[PDB]
Amino acid sequence: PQITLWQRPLVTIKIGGQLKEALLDTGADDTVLEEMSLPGRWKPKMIGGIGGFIKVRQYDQILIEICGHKAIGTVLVGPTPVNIIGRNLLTQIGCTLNF
Amino acid sequence: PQITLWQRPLVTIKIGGQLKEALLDTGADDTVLEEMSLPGRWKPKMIGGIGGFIKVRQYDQILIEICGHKAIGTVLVGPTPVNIIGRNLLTQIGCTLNF
Ligand SMILES: CC(C)(C)NC(=O)[C@@H]1CN(Cc2cccnc2)CCN1C[C@@H](O)C[C@@H](Cc1ccccc1)C(=O)N[C@H]1c2ccccc2C[C@H]1O
Repeated sequence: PQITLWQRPLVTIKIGGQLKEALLDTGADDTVLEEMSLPGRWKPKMIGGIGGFIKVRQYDQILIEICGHKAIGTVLVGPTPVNIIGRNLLTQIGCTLNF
Repeated sequence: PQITLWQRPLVTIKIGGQLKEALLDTGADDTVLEEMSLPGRWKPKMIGGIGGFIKVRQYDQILIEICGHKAIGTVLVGPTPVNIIGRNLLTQIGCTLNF
């Protein structure tokens, strides 16, 4: 499919049964999801953005179904206002920027 | 061109007779360049991302060439680590996500 950028590119993702909405973010290196409990050992990582840095929990090798496509990757969890699907997961679904 | 997300999607922009790198960001509503001098008056604007909000200077009708494609729109100048090209300008150059 082809997603245009007039509005925010939000797609439905299935994170362990739960269907949430997420933003396809090309400027985001990592994927960051809202504060929730994921199975596994986590590592505190500090990531910075526009405002400043935030403290997140880094979970390795988690699977997320981004718009009907199974993708595996590292998922950071922390105080974010919107679920962000970064480059790490995006590449798995073979997403491209065309213009 | 068809850009893949294996690396940071950086392009060369020409703004004010000068070349500089910019990250093509689909998760960004606005185009935020780093602290630089621009002609014209500005207005106060407050945008927020991960880790809070910041104060940026909004300038309007700025000519900017993103990888050979001209675009004239609003540019925000603020304390950002990387020049960010947001949806506002991505739509002028006809940029789209595909997969
Ligand atoms: C991995 C992580 C998620 C931390 N990446 C980012 O946040 C990067 C950081 N770099 C910075 C960096 C930091 C350290 C090293 N290298 C680079 C600058 C670019 N952001 C990418 C943005 O796409 C993130 C989004 C998140 C968001 C979307 C909608 C609403 C709230 C938050 C973002 O910040 N978007 C906002 C946005 C962005 C610009 C202008 C206006 C707006 C409003 C909004 O669209």
